[PDB]
Amino acid sequence: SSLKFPIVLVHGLLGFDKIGGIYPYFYGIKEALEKAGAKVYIATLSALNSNELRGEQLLEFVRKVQAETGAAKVNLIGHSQGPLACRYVAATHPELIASVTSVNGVNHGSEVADLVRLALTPGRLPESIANAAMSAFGQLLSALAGSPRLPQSGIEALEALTSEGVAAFNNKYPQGLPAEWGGEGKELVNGVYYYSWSGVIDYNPLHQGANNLDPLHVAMLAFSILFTNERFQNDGLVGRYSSHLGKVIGSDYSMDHVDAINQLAGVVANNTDPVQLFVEHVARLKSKGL
Repeated sequence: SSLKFPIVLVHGLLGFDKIGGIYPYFYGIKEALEKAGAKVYIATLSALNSNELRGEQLLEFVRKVQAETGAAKVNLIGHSQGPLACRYVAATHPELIASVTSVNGVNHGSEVADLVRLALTPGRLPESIANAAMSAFGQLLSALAGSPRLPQSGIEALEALTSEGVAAFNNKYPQGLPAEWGGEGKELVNGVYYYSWSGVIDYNPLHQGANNLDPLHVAMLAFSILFTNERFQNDGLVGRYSSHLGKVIGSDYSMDHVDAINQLAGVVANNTDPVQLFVEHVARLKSKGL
């Protein structure tokens, strides 16, 4: 092992243990992290909206890793909703956490989640816009499940991504958060290292098509248009500045939301190598004494 502490991967995307139905969440990432000389464990969590409850499940898994390895701490690496569970464990039990790495994390909420909830009230939004948010969401759910899913079967899980919901969490566990919109947070807080990286897409509907992409990436293109604040800087589910946590290694990579975890099945829709970012991060953690 090149690292002093093991790595625990934390998934968190609308309650899916695996993408497409069979494909592992962090596709080809565990094998790559191990190839860099690191011990990797995949956290098993339940589809909950409470990051405190999901965090407790993560806390249990971490203590099981420590029992098997004999290590004092672990390096937390989470995706999307994942980092929120990581931030909880680091806040309540910093003595067990060496570092918290956020990958396209929903650290300040999702503008997509704020839009879809408004489509439940007939009249709150223009009918065309409301149907567009529900249609794209249904396309996302179907791709993630690998089978036809109605958007109403994923609304509850999407509620956990709202700006109001995350803001309540942030006010209770603000460790590592930026002091200003677009800025960075402290790299080292209470003996815990905080890192983050994310991506944005360069998609113009008037010049770029979407007939050669998997429906999983197509949904990202549709939602990126429906962004209100970070309209020209998001990965399809979370804006660039919304994903900042601790030291921002880079939040403007060429990745959509599912590109960050090498989906679908290694077939990314953009230019940035997702796996290499994880590999290079191993060297970063190693040089920090982690």
